[PDB]
Amino acid sequence: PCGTSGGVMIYIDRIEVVNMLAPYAVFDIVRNYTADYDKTLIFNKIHHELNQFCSAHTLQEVYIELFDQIDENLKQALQKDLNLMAPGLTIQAVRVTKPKIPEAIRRNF
Amino acid sequence: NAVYDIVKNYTADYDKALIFNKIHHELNQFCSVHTLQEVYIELFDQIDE
Amino acid sequence: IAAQKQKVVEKEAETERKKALIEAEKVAQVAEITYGQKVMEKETEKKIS
Amino acid sequence: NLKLALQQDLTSMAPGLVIQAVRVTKPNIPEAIRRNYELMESEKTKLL
Amino acid sequence: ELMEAEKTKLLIAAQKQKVVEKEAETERKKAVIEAEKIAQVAKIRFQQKVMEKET
Amino acid sequence: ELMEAEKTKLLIAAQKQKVVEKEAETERKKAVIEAEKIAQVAKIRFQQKVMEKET
Ligand SMILES: *[C@@H]1O[C@H](CO)[C@@H](O)[C@H](O)[C@H]1NC(C)=O
Ligand SMILES: *[C@@H]1O[C@H](CO)[C@@H](O)[C@H](O)[C@H]1NC(C)=O
Ligand SMILES: *[C@@H]1O[C@H](CO)[C@@H](O)[C@H](O)[C@H]1NC(C)=O
Repeated sequence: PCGTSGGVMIYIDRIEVVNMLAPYAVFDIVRNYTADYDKTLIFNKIHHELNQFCSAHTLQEVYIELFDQIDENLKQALQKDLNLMAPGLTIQAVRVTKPKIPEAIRRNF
Repeated sequence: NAVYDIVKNYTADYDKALIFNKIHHELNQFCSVHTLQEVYIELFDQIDE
Repeated sequence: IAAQKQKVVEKEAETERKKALIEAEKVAQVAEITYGQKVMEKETEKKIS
Repeated sequence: NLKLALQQDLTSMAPGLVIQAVRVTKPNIPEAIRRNYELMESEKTKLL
Repeated sequence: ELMEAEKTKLLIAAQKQKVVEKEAETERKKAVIEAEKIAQVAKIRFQQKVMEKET
Repeated sequence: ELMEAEKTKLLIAAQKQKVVEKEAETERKKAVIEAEKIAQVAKIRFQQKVMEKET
């Protein structure tokens, strides 16, 4: 889900993340966060980061205008935390599908 | 020559994650900037490029 | 509840005010065009006389 | 703010237990209020 | 609950006013175009009248 | 019992006083806005009248 600044909810159907960690950081990564570091570090924060990004933008900006930048903003948000907390793991890319909008708004468009 | 490096960096099924997982995102990014008329009629021949 | 219905009513009244102003300006411009036409008609009437 | 409050409470009572992060989902606003929010957005597109 | 409904109803009107303004402006433009049509038709009619009086 | 019911009825009236005062104030504000609208519309109309008289 993503609650836009207009007070309406739009559900982004699929948010994919492509990541990779340097070999030398494997020991430390598994020591710190086990083998589930992906779920511990990326895909649990995804929804909160998306909500934070959406709360400052309207339905138009997220759905149409700033869709070119949703992925870049989310990738930067994830990498900012990962760099400091778990060095070695990097987010090579992020991908997002077009958000779903209510029927009434879709009809007007 | 680059086959060895490509298969090393990414599994044999590289093409999926390298092209066909990004196709939809790139197309959505392209469409977000162009109106329906441009994509459907006018700018259609430029979608490939 | 009344303290907020007050603001709602104020906003609706302001909207009505803006609509009325737009209508008045429309009438003004239409009248300007009509009176230019009247002047032209009067000139032609002078020529006819 | 919630993380700050929890950490401030813990720092003295139970030193050594650090609260790294906090996350929250968006609240569930009532149906009547939610309907108005949708109506607002419907007007933003009626202008177009 | 109603007190909170009024807070959002204020926001709906802020956009409904823009919608009303746009509709009124469209009506104004239509009326102006009609007035110009009438003016040009009158011009043609009056040239015809001048020719009529010469004949 | 009715004697004690009347004692509380006094407080309900005390609150209804403020409620009706707020409603009347809202009506006053609405009427003032309408009067301002009429004034501005009349101003535009009379500028139009001056132009018409010049023509
Ligand atoms: C593991 O945790 C330690 C202690 O917090 C930190 O210094 C180190 O950078 C971490 N390493 C990785 C790979 O997460
Ligand atoms: C594989 O990844 C390395 C990382 O340094 C890069 O330099 C190299 O060009 C890549 N080779 C491929 C993709 O064939
Ligand atoms: C345990 O309680 C004592 C007594 O208040 C306190 O001094 C100490 O810091 C506490 N330690 C932890 C780990 O909570």
